[PDB]
Amino acid sequence: GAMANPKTIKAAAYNQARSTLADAGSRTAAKSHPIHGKTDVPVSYGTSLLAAARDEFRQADKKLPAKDKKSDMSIAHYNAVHSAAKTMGIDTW
Repeated sequence: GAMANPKTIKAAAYNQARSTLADAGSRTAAKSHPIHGKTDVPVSYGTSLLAAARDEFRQADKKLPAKDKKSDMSIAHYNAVHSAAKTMGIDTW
């Protein structure tokens, strides 16, 4: 379903979400840290990491045209940000 986020998100999704981005680099995550020894965090927490990379990737493919990018990011970057969202179970960040 769309237009709705999960009440919470497994910590594993956070570390796994940021990890995937690490392949290309983390702008916000670089200053922030993952989640450990925690039962579970709210979607609001995961969305921060998802949106952080989403906007960041947008700058990476800034040299490329809008047609050569999905929405506002390179198809290559979109796969990274999307891969994390899948683990976080969010679709409205």
